[PDB]
Amino acid sequence: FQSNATIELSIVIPMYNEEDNLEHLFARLLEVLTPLKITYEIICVNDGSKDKTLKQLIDCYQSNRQIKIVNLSRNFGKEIALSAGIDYAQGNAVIPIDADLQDPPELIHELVDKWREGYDIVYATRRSQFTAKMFYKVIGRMTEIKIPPNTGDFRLMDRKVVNAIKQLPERTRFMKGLFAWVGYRQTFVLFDRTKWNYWKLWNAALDGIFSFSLLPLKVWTYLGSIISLLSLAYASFLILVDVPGYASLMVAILFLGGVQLISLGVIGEYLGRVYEEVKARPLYLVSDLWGLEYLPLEK
Amino acid sequence: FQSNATIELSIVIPMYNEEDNLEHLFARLLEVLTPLKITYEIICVNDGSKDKTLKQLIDCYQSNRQIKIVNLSRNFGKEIALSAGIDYAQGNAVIPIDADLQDPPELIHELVDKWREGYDIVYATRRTWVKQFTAKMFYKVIGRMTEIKIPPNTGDFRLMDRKVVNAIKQLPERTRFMKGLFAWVGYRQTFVLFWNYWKLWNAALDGIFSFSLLPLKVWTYLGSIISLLSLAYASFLILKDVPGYASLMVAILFLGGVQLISLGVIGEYLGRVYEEVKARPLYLVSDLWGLEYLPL
Amino acid sequence: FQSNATIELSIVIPMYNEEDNLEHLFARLLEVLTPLKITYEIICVNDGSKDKTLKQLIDCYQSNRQIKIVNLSRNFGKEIALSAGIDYAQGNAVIPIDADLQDPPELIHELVDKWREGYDIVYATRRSRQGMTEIKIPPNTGDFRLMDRKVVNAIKQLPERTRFMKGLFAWVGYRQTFVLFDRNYWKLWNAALDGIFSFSLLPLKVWTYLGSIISLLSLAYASFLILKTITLGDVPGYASLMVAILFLGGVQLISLGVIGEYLGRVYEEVKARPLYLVSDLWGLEYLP
Amino acid sequence: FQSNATIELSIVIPMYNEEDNLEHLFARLLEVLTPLKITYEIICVNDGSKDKTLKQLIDCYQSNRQIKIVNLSRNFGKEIALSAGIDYAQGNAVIPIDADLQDPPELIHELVDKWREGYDIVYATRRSRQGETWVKQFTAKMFYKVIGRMTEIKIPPNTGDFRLMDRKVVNAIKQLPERTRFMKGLFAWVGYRQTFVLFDRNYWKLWNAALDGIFSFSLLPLKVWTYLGSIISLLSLAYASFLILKTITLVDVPGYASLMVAILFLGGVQLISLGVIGEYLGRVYEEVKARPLYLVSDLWGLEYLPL
Ligand SMILES: O=c1ccn([C@@H]2O[C@H](COP(=O)(O)OP(=O)(O)O)[C@@H](O)[C@H]2O)c(=O)[nH]1
Ligand SMILES: O=c1ccn([C@@H]2O[C@H](COP(=O)(O)OP(=O)(O)O)[C@@H](O)[C@H]2O)c(=O)[nH]1
Ligand SMILES: O=c1ccn([C@@H]2O[C@H](COP(=O)(O)OP(=O)(O)O)[C@@H](O)[C@H]2O)c(=O)[nH]1
Ligand SMILES: O=c1ccn([C@@H]2O[C@H](COP(=O)(O)OP(=O)(O)O)[C@@H](O)[C@H]2O)c(=O)[nH]1
Ligand SMILES: [Mg+2]
Ligand SMILES: [Mg+2]
Ligand SMILES: [Mg+2]
Ligand SMILES: [Mg+2]
Repeated sequence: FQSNATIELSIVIPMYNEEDNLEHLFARLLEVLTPLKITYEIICVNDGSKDKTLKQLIDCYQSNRQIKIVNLSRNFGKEIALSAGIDYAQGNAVIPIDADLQDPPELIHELVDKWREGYDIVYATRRSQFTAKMFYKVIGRMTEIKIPPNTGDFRLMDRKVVNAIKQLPERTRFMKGLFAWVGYRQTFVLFDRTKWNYWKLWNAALDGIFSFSLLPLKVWTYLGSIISLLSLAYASFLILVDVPGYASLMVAILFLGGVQLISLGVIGEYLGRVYEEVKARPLYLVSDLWGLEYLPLEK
Repeated sequence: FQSNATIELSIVIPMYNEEDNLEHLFARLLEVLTPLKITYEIICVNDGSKDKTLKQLIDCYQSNRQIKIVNLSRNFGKEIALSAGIDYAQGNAVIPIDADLQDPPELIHELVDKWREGYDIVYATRRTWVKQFTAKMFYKVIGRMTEIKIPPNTGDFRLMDRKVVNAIKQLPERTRFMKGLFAWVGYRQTFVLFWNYWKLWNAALDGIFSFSLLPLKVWTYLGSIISLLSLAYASFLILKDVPGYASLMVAILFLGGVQLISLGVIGEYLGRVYEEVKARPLYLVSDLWGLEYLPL
Repeated sequence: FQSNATIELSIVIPMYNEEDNLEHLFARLLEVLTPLKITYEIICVNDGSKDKTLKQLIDCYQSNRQIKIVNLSRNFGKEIALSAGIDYAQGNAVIPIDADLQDPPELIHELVDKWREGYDIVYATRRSRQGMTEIKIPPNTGDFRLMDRKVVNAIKQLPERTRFMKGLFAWVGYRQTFVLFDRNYWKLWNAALDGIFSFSLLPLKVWTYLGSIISLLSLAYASFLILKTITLGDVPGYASLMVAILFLGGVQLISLGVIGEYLGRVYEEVKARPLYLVSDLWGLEYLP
Repeated sequence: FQSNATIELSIVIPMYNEEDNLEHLFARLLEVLTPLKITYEIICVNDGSKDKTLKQLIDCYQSNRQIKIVNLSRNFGKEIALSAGIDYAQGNAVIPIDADLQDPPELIHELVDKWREGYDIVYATRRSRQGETWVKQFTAKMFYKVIGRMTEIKIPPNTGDFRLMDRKVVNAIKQLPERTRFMKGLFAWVGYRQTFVLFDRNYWKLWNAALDGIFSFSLLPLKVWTYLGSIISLLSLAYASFLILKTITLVDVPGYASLMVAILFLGGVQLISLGVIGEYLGRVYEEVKARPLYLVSDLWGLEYLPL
């Protein structure tokens, strides 16, 4: 039989203290990936595990040519450990999976089908009010991806999308709004069996309007400027009408003293985002690699 | 029968939902470019259209070696879609053209002729007291050619030399080249003959903030000297006229007001710093037809 | 017998006016490094010395193949000259020491042993007395340490490598350990505050939320609680005016403190001027 | 004879409306450079001239293999036009001179001599003993604490714009945007081997550049004022927390004498905080801006950058 040096699919699994599930995960994944008759690879990212998960990963690495390990220097975030695996993931399609396996792995057979039709990004949302009517008109046409009962963390992305978001710091939080900005051909498939809180979803909306727009800063600059010209001109005219004494002296100082703190709020928020954009510090660090080559030190 | 590999002219056309005008656009442009006896290319930028404009593009691409398609991932806007096409245009001269042919394509013959005389940028300009005031404020900085400003003139129909495209290639302001960047790059400029001042002076403020630090510096010193006049007014005059409310409110209103536009000029420049340091690209290319991906 | 191309250990010594200690430093260093039977190199960084330190360095350079000199243009400081020496230092392990030998060179034999076991970073912290790791208050871990090649490469482009003991050692992770050896509380939390602002961004966000929610309590109380109760035509006026201008006028200064603090760090991150400048090199090549 | 391929000296001249002085400039410079018996080059930067200076430069370029022209797209500052010429200048030493010839060119023989002695930067400051006053002694005593023994290169009646710089110095500051104001403080930060040569042939801007220096090479104005503004904030918050927690009473203490002063003091310290914050924010924009420092329209006898 012949050989093929091109990888078509890459599954990335971040692991933190997953000593138990390695045998069942690899057996289930093999029973799902083998019938496809397509070359693949398994990127296992050890995220500073303490329960000897790495020792078991290396054992599966020795007896499986598809197992590749990315050992981080310490425990990072789950999203950061996922970004590290995607960086070391070669292949035309990338799909992340969880270790606890809340979603059936057999569903990848349906995701790759939509990818073969031409779709660059294919989500896997489960099937299960005024907010949904809102985001459909502004945020994204496919609001069912980020509905309360399911997050679009189970998805397939083409190589063009992974390459497009390689340098973006928002690739860590790709489901926070970056998916609606990158565009491309998107679709989803349906299936059945913390998060899910509406406070945590409007938190993603607030985190989205500040990250992909300058409106909160610009509309407050113009608003603060027009109330400033009203303040200075009315003070010059008041110093040459009605002088309500305390009914204005307290109102004015406590109004201006309060509006400056929220102005300093949006300034401090955007200043923190500008800092996070200019840091030379990477998202993660790789301690060891098994079955992979290091990324170029240019970065 | 000499095969020339160098592209002499580049026509860049951003298109969003121009399914109807494709037949007349490519045909009427051909009768203008053929008598020039000059190698050229047409860079057609698909800006996320839904009305199957891309399918009609690919059909024209299949039977025309000068048609090259740049398929964007989504709708990004006219200025960004134009910037994407200029990036993939490797010709000695670049000319952006609208698909609805608001300007006659025959002016290309006039644009290239003035370009061969040595001019690096050649424009194509059409022909109350606000018209006398606005035109007078701009000749002090714009220079010899200001007619590209005065309404309804827009310089979006122009010819730019390769040196000019390369000079503004990495600048984020290349999307709004007609917002002030044309007057900063300088070069040898000229034009050929053939609104809303609320938006015209909007670009004046957007230019003073983009190419200068004067509003921030001037207000920094202006707010600093009134801070010294402040602290000194309560430094020596506390060891001991007191209009009471006539100044307690005014000072509260005055000192609180000069800070609000101090945070305004700071908040404006801070947003510009974000737009300069953000890692998010200007656009994303979904597919390419007849072109290679960048960087080459 | 046979030549060896790869250097295994690198000793980095920042030097400022060390004309006298050179004879004893190089002799005692050779006494410690020779029994290791391991190829090494000594990177000597001249940090703008005013005495005859450089002349003695060149003399030792001429008769010793392991002495290499990095001459800085001017005096940049102990930390910057240390970063400059690590940049021009190749080898699997890097160990910085001082010219005045409060750091006994014999501990290198123990530092390399812990590194042989798999530890990527091995500290040489002094014993405390008085009254993992976390020895950063009593005498505390200093610039006496061993770092694997993977660790020095990971923080090569980071500006925080100058102050690696200010918090970067806790962020990089890796396998870490320390070794104890013998022979102010204000700087403790001065460096602790210097760490919570560089690797966290929480002091800015927490004060952003706090300053904004007290702005809502402020604005809501004066906009239409006072206007709604005096539209019919109060709390002690002077006491309320005084407590309002000083509470609001002072909390804004803390917001300006954290904003100015982070703005200065953004300037230090985007400035194009380098950290140091090399005037001459002896036994080394220029970078990049 | 034989041919040498390395350039030993580079003379950079920014030119703006120098049509008349070109004939006297190139001839007098050639009479100074020939006896040195070392290879050299003359980089002429056309800085958006409005007359026929460029046409005359091209004529000198056609008959002189040492004349090279850098034509900028438009008129920039003299600092920018000089930085553009240094970028296209290849050579072991670089010397910038003015076109109107305000300083004698014969000093090059002394600059190269000091350069061959080992000095990386050699200045040529004028010798003026006039204007000795107490203010000059104050400025000299305050600037000597940071600049060093070489600080004499900036008395009020002279600057250090006539200098020789080694290739290592021009390379060290090639990517720095502050190279246009190299004589505004950057010369003292590079710290290379420096000396000057003497020859005899406003205080507003001096301390203005010093104020620009403490902001350009330091963070003290921002750090000191944030610390100061914070400790007076602690005094303001605490003292007001006890003025509201003093329930042992119920109209005013000092009424207008203190309260009007209070809004004034807290309102003024914030304006200085906004002053230093806005000042450093503008410098951050100048460091992160993608807009280049200059643009080159044409080149004669040179290659475009990068190589
Ligand atoms: O610090 C962490 C935490 C999480 N994980 C990985 O992320 C998944 C988190 O699973 P969990 O059920 O807690 O999150 P959820 O299923 O709700 O998305 C696990 O498979 C871990 O392998 C990780 O690598 N590092
Ligand atoms: O979102 C858009 C809108 C405009 N266009 C193109 O930009 C040009 C603008 O022409 P239009 O007549 O629509 O605008 P106007 O003439 O008013 O300037 C047209 O060729 C469009 O194809 C585009 O690429 N994306
Ligand atoms: O400005 C300086 C001061 C320190 N050093 C070097 O750093 C080490 C620290 O020595 P020092 O005794 O001054 O530091 P301390 O003992 O107080 O920790 C010495 O080898 C010096 O040569 C230096 O290169 N430049
Ligand atoms: O806008 C300018 C002004 C100055 N110069 C050049 O800089 C030098 C300084 O000229 P000027 O005599 O006007 O300045 P000053 O002699 O007073 O220092 C001259 O050789 C000019 O060619 C320039 O290139 N562009
Ligand atoms: Mg789980
Ligand atoms: Mg139109
Ligand atoms: Mg010491
Ligand atoms: Mg002059």
